[PDB]
This record gives sequence, C-alpha cells and structure tokens, in this order.
Amino acid sequence: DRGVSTFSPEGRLFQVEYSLEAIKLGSTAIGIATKEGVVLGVEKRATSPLLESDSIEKIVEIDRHIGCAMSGLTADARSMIEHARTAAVTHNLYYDEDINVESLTQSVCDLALRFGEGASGEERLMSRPFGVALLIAGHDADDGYQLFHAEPSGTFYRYNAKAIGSGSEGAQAELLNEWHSSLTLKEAELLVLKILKQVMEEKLDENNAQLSCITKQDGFKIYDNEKTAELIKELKEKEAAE
Amino acid sequence: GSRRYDSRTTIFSPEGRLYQVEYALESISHAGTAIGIMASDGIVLAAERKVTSTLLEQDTSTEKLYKLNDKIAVAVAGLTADAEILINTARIHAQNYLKTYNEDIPVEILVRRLSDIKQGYTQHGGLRPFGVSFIYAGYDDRYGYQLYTSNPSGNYTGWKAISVGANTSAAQTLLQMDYKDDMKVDDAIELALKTLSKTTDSSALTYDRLEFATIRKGANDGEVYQKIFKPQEIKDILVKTGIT
Amino acid sequence: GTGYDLSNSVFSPDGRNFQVEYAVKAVENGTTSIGIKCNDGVVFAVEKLITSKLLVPQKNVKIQVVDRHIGCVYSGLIPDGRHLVNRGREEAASFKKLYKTPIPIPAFADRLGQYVQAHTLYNSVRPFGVSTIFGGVDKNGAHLYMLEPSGSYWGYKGAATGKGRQSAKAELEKLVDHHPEGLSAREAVKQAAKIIYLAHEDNKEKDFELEISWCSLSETNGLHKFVKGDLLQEAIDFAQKEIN
Amino acid sequence: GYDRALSIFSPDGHIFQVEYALEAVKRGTCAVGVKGKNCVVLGCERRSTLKLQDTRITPSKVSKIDSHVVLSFSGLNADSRILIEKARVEAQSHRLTLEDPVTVEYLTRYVAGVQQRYTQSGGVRPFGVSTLIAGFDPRDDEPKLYQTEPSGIYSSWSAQTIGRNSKTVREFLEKNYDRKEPPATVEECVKLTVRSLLEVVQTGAKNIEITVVKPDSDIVALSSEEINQYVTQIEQEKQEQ
Amino acid sequence: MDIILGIRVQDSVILASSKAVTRGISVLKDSDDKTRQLSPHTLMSFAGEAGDTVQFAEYIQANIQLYSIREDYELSPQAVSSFVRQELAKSIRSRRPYQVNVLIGGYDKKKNKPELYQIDYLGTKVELPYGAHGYSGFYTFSLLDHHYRPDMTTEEGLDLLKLCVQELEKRMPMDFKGVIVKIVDKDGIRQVDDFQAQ
Amino acid sequence: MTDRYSFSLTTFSPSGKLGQIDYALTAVKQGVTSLGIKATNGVVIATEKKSSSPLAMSETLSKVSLLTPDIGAVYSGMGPDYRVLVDKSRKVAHTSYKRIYGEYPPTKLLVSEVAKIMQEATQSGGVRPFGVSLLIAGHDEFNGFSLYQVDPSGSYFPWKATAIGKGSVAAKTFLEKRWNDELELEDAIHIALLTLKESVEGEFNGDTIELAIIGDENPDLLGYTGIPTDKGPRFRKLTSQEINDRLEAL
Amino acid sequence: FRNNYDGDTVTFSPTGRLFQVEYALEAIKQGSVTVGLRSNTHAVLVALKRNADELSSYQKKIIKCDEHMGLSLAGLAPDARVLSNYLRQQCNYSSLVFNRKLAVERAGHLLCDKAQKNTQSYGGRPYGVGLLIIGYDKSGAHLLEFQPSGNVTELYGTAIGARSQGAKTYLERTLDTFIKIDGNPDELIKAGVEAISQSLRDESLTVDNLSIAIVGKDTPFTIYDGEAVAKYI
Amino acid sequence: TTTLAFRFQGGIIVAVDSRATAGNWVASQTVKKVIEINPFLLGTMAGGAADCQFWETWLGSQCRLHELREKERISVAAASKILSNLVYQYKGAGLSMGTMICGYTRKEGPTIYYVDSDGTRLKGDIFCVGSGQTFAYGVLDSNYKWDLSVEDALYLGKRSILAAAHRDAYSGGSVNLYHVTEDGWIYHGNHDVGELFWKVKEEEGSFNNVIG
Ligand SMILES: */C1=C\C(=O)NCCCC[C@H](NC(=O)[C@@H](NC(=O)N[C@H](C(=O)O)C(C)C)C(C)C)C(=O)N[C@H]1C(C)C
Repeated sequence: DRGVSTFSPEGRLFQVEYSLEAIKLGSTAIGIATKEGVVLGVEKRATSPLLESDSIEKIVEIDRHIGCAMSGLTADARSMIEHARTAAVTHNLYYDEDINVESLTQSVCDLALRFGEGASGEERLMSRPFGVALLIAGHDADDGYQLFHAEPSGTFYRYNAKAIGSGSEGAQAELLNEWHSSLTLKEAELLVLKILKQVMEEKLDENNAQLSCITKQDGFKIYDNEKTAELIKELKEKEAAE
Repeated sequence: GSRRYDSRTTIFSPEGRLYQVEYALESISHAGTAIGIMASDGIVLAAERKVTSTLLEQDTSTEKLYKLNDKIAVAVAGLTADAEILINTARIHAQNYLKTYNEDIPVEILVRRLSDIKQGYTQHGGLRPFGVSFIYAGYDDRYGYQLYTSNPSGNYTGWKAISVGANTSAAQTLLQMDYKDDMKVDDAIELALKTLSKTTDSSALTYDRLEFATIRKGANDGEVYQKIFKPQEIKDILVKTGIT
Repeated sequence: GTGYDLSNSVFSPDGRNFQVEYAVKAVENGTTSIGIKCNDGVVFAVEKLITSKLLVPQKNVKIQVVDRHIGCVYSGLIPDGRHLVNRGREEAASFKKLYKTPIPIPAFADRLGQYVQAHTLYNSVRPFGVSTIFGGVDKNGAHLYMLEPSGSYWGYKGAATGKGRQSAKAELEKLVDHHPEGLSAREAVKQAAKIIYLAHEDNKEKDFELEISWCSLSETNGLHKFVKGDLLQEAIDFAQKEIN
Repeated sequence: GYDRALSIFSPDGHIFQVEYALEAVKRGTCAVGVKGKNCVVLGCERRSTLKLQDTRITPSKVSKIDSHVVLSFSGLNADSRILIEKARVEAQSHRLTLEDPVTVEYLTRYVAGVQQRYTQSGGVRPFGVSTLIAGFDPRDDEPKLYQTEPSGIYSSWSAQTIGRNSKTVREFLEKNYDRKEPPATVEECVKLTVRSLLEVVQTGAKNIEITVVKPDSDIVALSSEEINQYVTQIEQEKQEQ
Repeated sequence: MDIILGIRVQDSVILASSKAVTRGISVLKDSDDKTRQLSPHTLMSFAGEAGDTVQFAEYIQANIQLYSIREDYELSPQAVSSFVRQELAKSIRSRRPYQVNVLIGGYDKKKNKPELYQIDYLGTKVELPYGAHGYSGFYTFSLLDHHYRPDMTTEEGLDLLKLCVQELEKRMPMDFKGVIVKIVDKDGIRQVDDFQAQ
Repeated sequence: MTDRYSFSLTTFSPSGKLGQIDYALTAVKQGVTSLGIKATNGVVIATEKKSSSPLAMSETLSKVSLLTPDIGAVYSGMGPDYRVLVDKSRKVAHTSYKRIYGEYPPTKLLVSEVAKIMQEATQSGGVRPFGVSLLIAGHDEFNGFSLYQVDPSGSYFPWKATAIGKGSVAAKTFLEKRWNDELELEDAIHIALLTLKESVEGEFNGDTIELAIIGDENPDLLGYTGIPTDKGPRFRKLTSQEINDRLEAL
Repeated sequence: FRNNYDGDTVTFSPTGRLFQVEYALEAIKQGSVTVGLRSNTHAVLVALKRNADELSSYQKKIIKCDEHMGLSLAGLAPDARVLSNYLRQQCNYSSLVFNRKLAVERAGHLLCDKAQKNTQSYGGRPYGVGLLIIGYDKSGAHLLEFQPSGNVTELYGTAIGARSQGAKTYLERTLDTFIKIDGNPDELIKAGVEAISQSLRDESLTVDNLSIAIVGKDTPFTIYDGEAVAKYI
Repeated sequence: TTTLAFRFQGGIIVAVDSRATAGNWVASQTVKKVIEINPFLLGTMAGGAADCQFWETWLGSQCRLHELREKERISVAAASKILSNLVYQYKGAGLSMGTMICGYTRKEGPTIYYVDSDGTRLKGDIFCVGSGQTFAYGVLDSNYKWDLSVEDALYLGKRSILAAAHRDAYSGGSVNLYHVTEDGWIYHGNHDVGELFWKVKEEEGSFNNVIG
C-alpha cells in the first residue's frame, strides 16, 4: 500500500490531511472568548428521536479552569481528554499550581503525531492520527481567558473565536464580522447560539444544542437545559426585533 | 519494506466479511464429511476418511476422530495438521482445569476456550486462520450429553444433530428429515451412517473409509464411556445397519 | 517479470541488486574526491563546491578522521557518509578497547565493509549513498581503500570517486606510471591538489574550495592531519599553475 | 511483531475497516431494548439458516456482565465473547477496587473504550459487534439502556435496536414508544418488545427470546411459553380489526 | 493469633471468628468480621498477616464471582477450595508469599452435604469435621475430639462452639473480644447475631 | 533489519487452497522417488542416489538418515530442507522425550513431532513450507514396526507400503500388487529393489541406490557390552556391497 | 516513474534520488520565510509569522535552545519542537557532564546525524522542517542551515521558506556589509529586516507579524515580538 | 505524634498535634498533620512524615481524577482503598504510615477509615493513631457518647490531644481541630499546647499534679 506516515509530493502527510476531512463531517462546535470568559457551544445532533440527547457529551471538563469542545470522530477524543486531565492534575501535584491553558493544549498536541508502523524517533504506537479536533477553553493568571484549536496535525492556534465542524467555513465567516474586543459574556452566548442555529440542519432548541463556559470566578460549567432554553428564547426575540 | 507481501489476513471485506475465515471455510467444504448425532442415552460421531488406499494402514490411522478428554472427543474437517495443533492445546486445557479445580472440565468450557483461540487468529496477528471445524461430542454432569460445533471463525453453537465438511447441506436436510428427540443411541448410529451413505462422493460406503465413535453410559456401570470403533467394529455395525 | 528494483534485497533475474546500483547513481552525482598512497602514508583531497558566497570559507569541513590514524573522505550523500564514519569510530574504539592496539587499516576496512554489505541484505534498509576513500598508517605501512555502496572494497595505489572520477582516475594512473619508485607525502599533497583542480572541469560551473589531509609516517608521525596554511597554498599554487 | 495499521483514513476521511465492521453488524441477528418505568427488556431474534440445534447449550444472545447488568449484541459472535469477557472482568475489578458494582453507564463507557482502542491500534481489526447494555445502577431504580458500536461511540436510548432490519423495528418503536408515558409495566413493556420484534421476525415463537431486568439484580429470561403467549395475545390485536 | 474455628455438623457448617483487631499495644477494633462470601453457599474465614489477609480473601472472592457469572453456575465447595489451595501453593514459592490461613465452609447443593476445608499459607489442604487455625486448635480439638457427633443438629453445633469459645476465653492469654458466628447450609449463609449470650 | 515478516506467507485463496503448501507438494513430485515397505518383522526404506556430477561423491551425502537408534527417515523433494529437518527431528527426540522419560520416543510421536515442525512452517510469520515429504520407519516395544509419511502440509499417515516423488503413481501401483500381510523383511527388501528399478534410468547398483532397514537389534552395533537390557539399534543402512549381492537374486 | 519510488524513504529512484526526502524538503518551501545572518559579534534571526484567520494568533517561528543557542523554523511546527527540544537536551548534557557550552558546529553535526537516521530505516519518515540555528560559542558567532535531508551548513547568512530566494540574493549582495556590523546589534538587526522584506509580497511586516532573535558576545539569545520589534518596522 | 478521629451525632471530630521529631530532637512544633484531601475529605498523618504527606497528597490527585472521570464526588471507602492498595504495593519496602481517612458522603454519611503501611484498612467510629494514641484513648474512651454537642465533641477531642501532648514526649506543639459535616470539614483553629494546658488546668482543675 503506502506508509501511514508518508509524504505527499506537496509536502503534506496523507493520513493527517485525510484526518482533517473526517473532521469537516463532524458536528459543529463554536468557541468565543471575551474579557469576561470563554463560551463553548456544540451541536448535539441526535441520529434518532429515541436517543436520549443528554447522553451526548461533546463538551467536557479538563480541570476547574479548563474545558473543551470536540468535533469529528468523538470516540478518538476519550484518550486525549484523559491525557489532558491527567497532565493538568499532575502538574498540580508536581508544582502546587494550576496548569497554564497553553501548556495543557501543547501537551495534548504532543500525542497527535505519535503514530505510524515504526517511526524512528521514539516509540510512537498508535496506528493512525486522531479523527477529532478540539477547542480548548480556559483561564489562568498568566494570559487570562484563552481559546485554543488543536488539530490532529499536531499544531494548535489561539482564536478570539473559532468554529470547527460541518458548518465552520460559514460560521467562521460570521464570527469574523460579529467578534470584537469588547463582547460581553452574555453577548458571546447569544452569538454562539445564533451561528449554531444558522448552520444546523436541525431547528436549534435546548436539546440538540449545548452551551457552557469558563470564568475565573466559577470555572468551567455546562449550562443546564433550562438555562440554555431561556437564552434561546431571548435570542429569538432580539432577532425578530429587527 | 515488507508491507508489499502482507496479505492482511485479518481485515473486513466491504460487506463486513472476513475473507480468510470465508476462504478457510471454503477449504473445509471439501473435507471428508463428519456427522454428530445426539440421542437421549448417548452421542454418535461418524466421519468419512478422505483419500484412502489398499496400502493405507487403517488400524493405525486416525484423521477425523480425536479423544480430548475421557468424556470429550472431537470430529475434524479440514487441515488435519491444523486440527492437531488445536487438539493438543485442548487436551492440555482440560488437564489444567482438572488440576486447578479437581473436577473434570465442563464440555462447553473446553469448547469456548478452543473457539476463543481461533477467534484470535481472526482479529490480530497477521497469520492465517486454522482450516478446521470441530464437532464436539461430550458429557458432563451439568448438561449431560452435549453436541457442539466450531469453525475457523471462532464461533460455536450446540446441536441435536449436525455435520461438517463436504455436502453438509445435503446431510443437514437428511438429518432434519429423520431426527427425533426421543431417539436412542442405536437409532442415531443408524441415521448417521445412512446419511453419510447418501452423501458419500464415493461408490459405496465401506468400513475402510470410515471412523466411528460413541459416548454412552453403559447402564451396567453408571459411568459414561467413550468408544472409538476399530476397523472391524465399523465393518460389523455396517453390516448390521443394512449396508453390508 | 519486472519490479526487481523496488526492494533492496532482491536479485534481478540477471543476478543484480538495482537498489544498490541506484545508490551508485547518487554517488557519481556527488562531488569528486581522491586518495593517493605515497611511499609512507596516504593523502586525501576533496572538491568543495561553493554554492554561494554565503558559505563561510574553510568552515564546512568534509574529510573525517577515525580514531587518530585513519582518514575518511566520501562522495555522495554526505549524511550517509557521516553515519558510516560514526560506525567506523565505534568499530575502531571497540577494537582498541579489547586488543589495545589502534585498529589496523585493513581490519578497519573490513569493519566498514561488513557493515555496508549488511545494508544490501534486507528490504527494511537502504544501501549507503556514498563511496568512501579512507586509509592510514599502521604496524606495516600505509594503506588506501575505497568502499562502494555494494560493500565492495579493495586496496588502491590511487583512488577517485564522484563527478570528476574519470579525469582523476586518468591522472592518478599517469602518476602510477611516471613513479614506479613511489611518490613522497609532500609530493602527493601537491599532485592531489592538481588532480582535484583538473577533475573540477566536469563542474567548472560552480566555484570550489580545495581540502587536503594526510597521514604520513615521516610527515605526521603516522597521525592523520589536515594540510593547512603554507603547505596548502603552496599546493593550490602548484595546481593553479599547471591548470594553465 | 505484527503491527500493520489496518484501520486508517482514506481520502474522504473515512476508516473503511470500522465502516465494514458495521456492515458485519447489519448482517447480524436483530437485538432490541426498551426501558419501562421500572425495568428494561432485551429481545433478540434467532437465525434460521439451520434448525436442529440444542438450544439448552447453544450460547444465548443476552449476557450478564454482573448481577445487575446485561449486554446483548448484533454482529460477529466470536468477537462478542472477547468483549463480554473484558466487561465481566472489569465488573469484578471495579467492585474489588471501588468496593461498589459498576454503573450501567460506566460498564458501557469501558466496553466502548475497548472497541475504540481496536480502531487505532496496530495489527488488529475492529470488533464486528455493536452492543446493547442495560440494567440498574447500584441502589437505584431508574432503568439504564446504552448502545455501543465498532467506532467506539456510545449513548443512551429510551429504546433502540441493532442488527438486520433494525431500520424497520426502530421505526416501529419511534412511533410506538412515548417517553411521556413509558411502558409502566413489566408486562406491557415486554409486549412492546415482542411487538417490535415481530415486525421483522416473521412468526418465530422459538425465534424470539426475551430477558427482563429489574432493580436490585433481578434478572430473568422468559421461556418459549411465556413468550409464545405474548405473541398470541398480540396476533389477536391485529385480527380484532 | 486470631481465632478461626470451623465445625461441620449434620446439615451445615458453622464458622466462628474472633472480633478483635489489635495493633501492638492497642485493640483498635472489636467488631471485625474476618470472613468473605465466595458464593451464596460458600463462606471463607481468614487470619494471618496484616495486609495479605484481606488482599488474598477479596482476590479469591473476585475470581470466584467471575466464574459464577461466566458459567452462570456456582462452583462446588470442593472445587472452590481446590482453587484456593492452588493459589496459596503458588504464593508460597513467589517473591512475597501471602501469609494467610483459611477455613472454607460451604454447602454442596449438588451432593446436599455441608463441607469444611482447612488450608494454610503453604497450600496445605485438608477436609475435616472441625478445624481451626492458630493456637485455638490446641484448646479446641480435644473438646471436639470429645463432644463431636456427625449427626449433630445445627443447634447442637452452636452449643458445641459455645463450649469451645468458653474454654478459649478461660485459658487464652489474649482478649479476642468474642467471636462472630455464621452458618452455611442448603439455604445459604446467615449470621447468628445473638451469640454474645446464647 | 529485524524480520518485519511477522505475517503468514501461506494464506487461503478464494478457492480454499493454500498455495504454498500445494506448490510445496509440487516440489515433492519433482524430486527423486523413494519408497517404504512394512514387513511382519521389519521395515525398509530406499531411494536413489542421483549423483549430481560424476565428480561428486554420493557417499558423502545420505538421503536415508537415522533419527533414533530404531527410527530412520527418507525423503523426496528439496534435499537441503530435509537436512535441517533431520537435525531438528534428532534434537526434538531428545529435548521432548528422551530427556524426560529416559527412553527414545515411539515412531508415531517422533513423527508427530516432525509434523508439528512442518505444520508451523505453514502458518508462522515470514516463512515458506518445507519442500519435502518424509517416509519415517521405526519400531518401539508397544507399537511394533510402523511406516509413516509426512507432508509439507504437516499431515502424516501410516502405510503398509508406499512411495513418493517422481514415479510414485507407478511404484505405488506396483506395490499394491506385491504386498501382503505376510512378507518377511528380506521379501520387502526384494520387492523394494524391484519397485525401485522401474524408476531408475541409468545405473542401478549399490552405489546409486541407498537403502536401510529397521529390523532386529544389532548388539554388534552397540559399541559396548555389559548391560543386559541394551541390545543394540534396530536401524541399519545396507552397504553398497550388501545391495549388489541382493541385486543378483533380482 | 516517480510513483514507484516514493512510497517510503528506504527506496532509491533509478536516478539516485530519495523522493520521500524531497517531498519533506517541499514542506519547507511551503513554509513562511525566515532569515538568518551574522557579523563577528552577533548572529540574528528574523522570521515572518503566519496566522490562520484574523481571529487567530501568529505561530511562533523562533525557539531558544540554550542561553547561547537558538533557531528559527519553516515547515512542520511539530517537527521543529521535536528537533529543538532534542537540541536543548544536547546543550544540557554538554553542560551537566562537561561543564561545557555545546559549540554550534557540533549542535549541527548532531542534528544532521539525527535526521539522517529517519532516511534509511523502514517505517521512519524524514522531518518536514528547515532550521536556521544561530549561536555564540568559543569560536564566535555562527549561523547554520538545517535541511531534513540531513545537510547542515554554516553560512554568513541565509533564508528559507516561500520567496526566500529574494532575501537570500539580497544577503548574497549585502554580504561584505553586514558581516562587519560588529559592536552594533541594532544595525545587524535592521540589515536582517531588510533582507526579509525582500521576500515579502502578500503584505508588509507588522508588529504582531515580525519576529526577531539575537545572540552574541555579551548577549544571551533573546527573542523579540510585538511592541519589542516596533522599533524596526 | 497523636491523631484521633471519632464519629458522633454531629458528624466527625478530628484533632492532631503538630510535633515532629528525629530521635529526642524536636524538629518542629508547627507541622500540619491533617491533609485536606478536598473540601470533604480529611487525612490524618502519623508515622514517617514524608511517607504520609507525600502519599496523601498523591491520594488527593487520584480523588480529583476520579471525580473528573465519574463526574461525582469519590466515596470515603474508595478513597481509603486507593491509599490502602497503593501502600500494599510497597509492603515490606519500608513505608511507615498510620493514617485516618475521614469523610462525609450523602451515601455513607460520617465515615472514618484507618489505613497503615501494613495494608491494614479498617472502618470504625473511633481511632487514635500515633505514639500518643493510648493517652488520647484514655481520655476519649471514657467521655465519648454519640450524643455530644458539636461543641463538647470538639472539646473532648482537643482535650484528648492535650492529654497525649503532656504525657507523650513525641507529641505536643499545638492542637488542630476539624469538624466533618456533609457540607465538608470546618477548621476549628490551632491551639498551642503551651497556653492551652494552663488554661485547661485552671478552668478544669485537672492536671492537679503539675505545679503552677
Ligand atoms: C508522629 C510521630 C510518630 O508517629 N512516630 C515517631 C517516629 C518519627 C517519625 C517522623 N519524623 C520524621 O519524619 C522526621 N524525618 C525522618 O524520619 N527522616 C528519615 C531519615 O532521614 O532517616 C527518612 C528515612 C523518612 C522529621 C525530621 C520530618 C515524625 O515526626 N512523625 C510524627 C508526625 C507524622 C509528624
């Protein structure tokens, strides 16, 4: 066949690239950072009415000050989340302090390229790259609120707002206009809830959409349905307002 | 590298099938037929010796019926060589169970272990499956007389009557046509031979082309007994059942 | 059929190893380098193409020493060249450690020889993309050696490899004929500088930088050393003069 | 030694080996699970390509991982054993180290993990199996029903089915199960399951086995009669119209 | 040591075990239950080294329950004990051996007979009408050797134990804080909660 | 380096055949003929020493080999494969039997052992099956004399007489005609020489033929005296001279 | 042709080329330009940081390996991290064991040998990143150019990445000038910013876009970003 | 060292001293022998300092990880078995720790587990661990009632450590109190034995032997 760590003549890694594709097919996920916190939103996307929508976990807690949203093959996310949680907890055990949101991200990113069938550099055992991207959001005392995008490529960026998943390219375009250095947390909530409604095939309600955030005061929390619903209702009214 | 010559014996087909398991089975379809029938008072194992000769030393031969335990035996269909490799590990497994619990290994338990070993060559390793299918005939005090079957896939199931190898479909129909829950060993013994007789790719069903075995509880005792008929014993029962 | 050139350890139907042969290509394509065995040592010289004025002059040294008495120069894939020398160094060190005496040129030769030949044995490795001219002085004189990607090597009076390999081999042969009684270390350094300047015509496009090193019993006490300063310029001149 | 990457990405971003694994599930016998208000029921069909088996011994379709949890499946049987084992072993290990039986959700999350792992580990093919895991968390009465697949994904369902013709029966259920008022009775719950299986079983009294699970490790599998009866009472519902 | 007694009467096996947990100078607990149920009709009492004791008992339990689930069957007491012996016997020649002694009492639902097995950390197994580990043996074997009958009712058995416990309290150096008694029979395992004055 | 061939090289084709094993058998077909005959008081095995050059000395090479002092082997197929198979079969006899029971393995089991070896070369990673078929003949106290044939598939079976290699079909037919359950060893030896002549093109004598037997105990071949229970090996290769003598009574 | 000889690095093409290695080298050209140049007292790195959206950050191109050594990357970020991190260990080991600063020249020899190993063994892949290492050691200031092929070269200055040829020609021209910029870091830096703007096109180097690094005689390798570089734009 | 924890109507009381020694040499009178595993879990520390302090801190990390994983507060019984099992992995190695794991989960209520480097894991209502345990036991045992006011229980505890600090040469420094309620543990200050003794003497009239 062809090595799983082979280069394309264009200088890219096939598997990594193809990996990115599986992600485009993934559920939409959006993140917006404000000087008041970071908001994480995702598309539940239930493949049937019988599926108990709340058993869908695409926004998880890494630490009390670090949470994340996933898109793509989500089963792949488990080992990464575990790694992330461990790294964050361990850093605390070794340094008596919280782990920097960037390092947490950098740590996850390090698993990414650890794959192949005999790559000469260490012991990279994992047959293929991860089929999921991550939006890591959090806060620390060195760089305040931060939003990070981690791809199976092994690289990661920091966005003021970023949207990954099926509706991304469009949603991201939206965010390009909507986002500004003075957004409030409340504002970012509706904005996420809005862009989600646009790109979702489904009619956005508090059961196929989920919001959450991270604030220095209360840390990472996942909005319970009731709380999200009201925010949705609120969104509708301000929209129909003009 | 080496990937160039790798058959990838353990992958799925676009239809979700396991190539090698399938092909392995294909191989087994050409192996001498083996039939297992289970009656109220015993079990019967009959198989057809594939390829024979005037010179073949039949008294000293065994290519289909193997004793695993004292209360368990199997009938093979496929690569004899492969079968043995599995039969030996089976014989050992039985002993370990005995050594650990001081009790005779329950039939199903032995059968599950063997099937698991096969199943493995099916999910990892890059090696070919075993070209074998087994008809397990055994007795234990928990389920009494039992009849099981396992194949290259690693799956196993229980039966009242069953066959493996060539012309199974033909035999299954014939068995399904004349089997009755209240059968008696003797009855099963006959039904077995009759079936082979009607499926044999050969001219006539002679003793020199057969291997027979019965698991009965000789009343005048109270213990179960394994009997793997000798050439002459088959030649007799063959005349009796009216196949002379 | 065909495809006998996609894997490293495969024999073509005529008995060849194309991969090795393709390696030789990578070599011939490389810079030119020679070795001249004088009457009490060996002289090494190499062509250093100046890709641009940006290359710090005298800096990217090519000739390597193994231990303290052996010299190595190679044409082709430099990284493979170094890789080989590293192994030679370990190889020489292992030797000295057990036998005390610094490794004999011949023994070292076969040490590199067996290693290289080793990379023509498996499809999981690539052959060396370099030919190496090496040698030094030992218990019984001087020795010059050239090693091919195939693992083949022999003792030479003069040796050359790379782009200008022919011009060189041409000149080296001339020397051998016009000096049956031998060449002196001093003289071999000069002659080498000339032979490099001539061989530079098959690359007269890019400007170059000369690099000579010698190992002479009377000139360097059997130790390998780089020819620098005055003696160097002196040779650059003796060459520049005869190139016109 | 063998570590060939058998599950890899293709241009369109798919992992065919995992996808094909699913195809193996589609070909498997149908399995269904519906949770009532105080119980969960699991039903499975029995193939008929050959009939002359000894149902006493032949391995059944619903397995007990622990006293309060069961797992049924659709796909390759040989593969199901390996999963059921690992689950059972983890069930005990969790008791031993946490001094408390596993929660249905946990046991599920474990199995799903095993499967996922097999989709990104060298030298191995994914499990051609999809599972239904149901029971009651320790000292709890709210029924649990989860489902996992080769991809390594899982989630909970009010009712669900996997296997051949699962498309059909899922529909049946999607328009016969009300979350508002779930089968408030063990009986009416088993009926809904038998009903849902009949849509695809095509009269198979001996081809449909049901297992009822109640709180506090109360697990039991109905016999042909108990089942035959349900089929009986149901066929009349049609004719009486 | 601690007190581990076992007596097999007509239709059941009775196990008595000291409730004291002493560490050096202080008695830390007086209600310790030195027993683990291996299955609905198999009970195992244990005594020995501080950590090894439970670690081994729980381990054995886990394995027995796993077999129960896998086979949807309950291994005979005889079998269970054989498993246990094997384990200890392995342990004895390991890097760090389990220093535990045990009594295994169960009701063989198939044979319909109670059974008592005595096994020490060396993997020495023996089946007895009555048995005990540690010093208790020295004061009780003569008692039972005297007042023991195979057809004794469960009640007679308890009285016989009552007799043993008294002797143990009278002549033994240590204050073992009384014993917890349990009965294994056709209907399973149950604990005689009133023995502190029966 | 490192044998990265951790996968089977012998796999099932859609038809259900195992290519390499089939091809291996083909290799056996091409090989020189060899046969085996079991008499009521011995066994005989023989083949032809197809000297691959008049300069080569056929003695410095035995197609007939002693496995134990009561078991011999002969083949048809790829000489080199047989060679290593013999060494392995000699060792396995010690390692898995004589060292445990202090007695040489009985024919069926040693055979069983060799079979397993071959069976493995049919499934192990990175290897090809053995290109040979073996005819092992021996004797043990509780089984008497016996003759077995082992195939590259790893299969083996007992024979009253049989042949493999080139003219096997021909020879097999000739044996069915001359064999009976009353043959004395000398009889089989004769029949053997006859059966062999057919497959022989040029010279047929004690220098072109190689034959050994498994008959009575040769105390004269023990090497030492003084131990009642040690009577000598039953295996004995005939000498060139011994062969020619019999060829005259052909 | 090429299609039959580029499935792995353990295969030579009929012409003596190692494509997989060449494909890796490509990843570098697809990378953002970065410039390196040195005088006799200092060595400097200037790199163009590339960003995703306008909502994203600009990715770091310069990495510090010790107080006297550092480098700039072009290509696969991950691989730079791996290689730089490995170059940090080597500097570290040189200290801890010999209480000696790892000479730049040696750091290079080390990188080369590390790379080379991923181009002759099955299963391995070359590194898809180019590096420019600068450093001040016992023999002065130094500049190195690292290629995934394993080829490490010492130069006065150079560039790599898309349009790099622009800057490179500019340096090749300015040579005799910047090489004498001793005792003045700011001058050597401006000559570095000029060389790099020679490879601009898309836009013009801004404050959160430009990245500069410098090492030297009494100057520990220090990176400058944002506001810090403002005085050079 | 003296550490004690007892269960009563108002929940759980935990008190410890703060003296650290190296033979007869008092290394410190300011050690924190109570490790706050988390807002609901407390760990006493007696035996080798490092051994307790290190492994109990490690326990905190395992408990945190367990809750991230199971999205639920870890049980006392489980937390105690984690330490228990870890410690047993080192049996014979030389670890030296006698500890108490005390917590309050809605599921278990007030709970106390005794865990020592021996592998001994025990659940109970009262536990005194340390070179001064018997002294603490003396006082405690004879005044304990499940019906103590959170105020009296607090005292009885503080007083039980006071006793041990006095008689035991290896105990002393100061007392540290904690009250365990479902909402978590509530610190109850550091009481210097120096000043606490006298005060108690005068007010209570006990310690009549000593002269002051
Ligand atoms: C409780 C006292 C107690 O329970 N037993 C008395 C033994 C003293 C143990 C402990 N003291 C210390 O930990 C010392 N340090 C060392 O003992 N270091 C050892 C060494 O250097 O050899 C190593 C091998 C552990 C102090 C200086 C930290 C102690 O004070 N235990 C108290 C309580 C737990 C603080």
